[PDB]
Amino acid sequence: GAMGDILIVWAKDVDEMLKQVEILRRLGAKQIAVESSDWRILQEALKKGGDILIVNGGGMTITFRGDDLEALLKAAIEMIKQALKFGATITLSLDGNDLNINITGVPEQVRKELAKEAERLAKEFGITVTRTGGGDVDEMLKQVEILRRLGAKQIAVHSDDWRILQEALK
Amino acid sequence: GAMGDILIVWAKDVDEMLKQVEILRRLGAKQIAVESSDWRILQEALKKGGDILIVNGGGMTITFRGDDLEALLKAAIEMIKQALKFGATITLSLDGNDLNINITGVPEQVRKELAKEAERLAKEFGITVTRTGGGDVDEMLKQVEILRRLGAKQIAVHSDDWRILQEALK
Ligand SMILES: [Cl-]
Ligand SMILES: [Cu+2]
Ligand SMILES: [Cu+2]
Repeated sequence: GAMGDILIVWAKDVDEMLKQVEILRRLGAKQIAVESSDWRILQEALKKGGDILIVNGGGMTITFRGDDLEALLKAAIEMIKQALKFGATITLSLDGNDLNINITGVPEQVRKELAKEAERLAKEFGITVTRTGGGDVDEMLKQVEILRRLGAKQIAVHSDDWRILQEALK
Repeated sequence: GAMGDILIVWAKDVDEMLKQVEILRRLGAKQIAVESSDWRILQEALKKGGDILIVNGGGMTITFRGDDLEALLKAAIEMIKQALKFGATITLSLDGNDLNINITGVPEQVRKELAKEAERLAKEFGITVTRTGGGDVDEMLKQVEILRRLGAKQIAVHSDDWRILQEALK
């Protein structure tokens, strides 16, 4: 189309992903890339006729959930300050009663510290937290091969994520 | 490669972009996509042999600059709270004495309010701010055609950005 060739959907939920893909198809979108740290969401994207995927190998998505948005933001702000100081790239969105934080470009030890801090902050502000991705390099290699077997034609990785993984491989 | 086909570089500076592309090429990367709200950075990415670009049509990159990181973070935190409340997707990184904020998925009026607030916060915390992108839909259509003329093969748009632009077109 006149504005570009590919639309990028950041998918945090399988049903929201399918709803978004459908809305874009009705608006005349022809190629939809799906980005998610959840391997099942990426597998579902392929099943629905997508073939461009953005994967998260060494990073993770932290999802804070709760009815008080100001509590979600206080928890998120602490994660943001720490993640940025460690040299992370962070993507944030509000999704209903959820605040989603994608974190890339930090080594395994730092990822572990940020995961622990997410748990601590969740308790402190009386909210819940779920973590997706941040598996080892071996699991990433396996899941990428599975996406390829299921018909992925183009797999993209954030360069900071890829650099950390290549250092972990060495 | 074993981890994927494409690496995504978020480029905020033309020299940093070229340095990153070179580091990845030396690590054995074969396809590098460049994402930036700066049309000249994307043109430079093509000149260096790239052909995959991620553009920002209706959104913008806000860059806070200053020697006190705690001042940069206070300004960024206010932008984050407001942007998220407006339904924005936000990407953040630290780059030397710079804090970069990519904002997508808000209409023109909201973008204008966030730009004004960035200026106000910069003054309040004794730091500087620069804005990139957030031009009208006509300028986006023109610059995408120019990228295509200069040899872009795949142009990607964030789905939230694209939805806002299609609403602006209508
Ligand atoms: Cl992306
Ligand atoms: Cu991303
Ligand atoms: Cu992006």
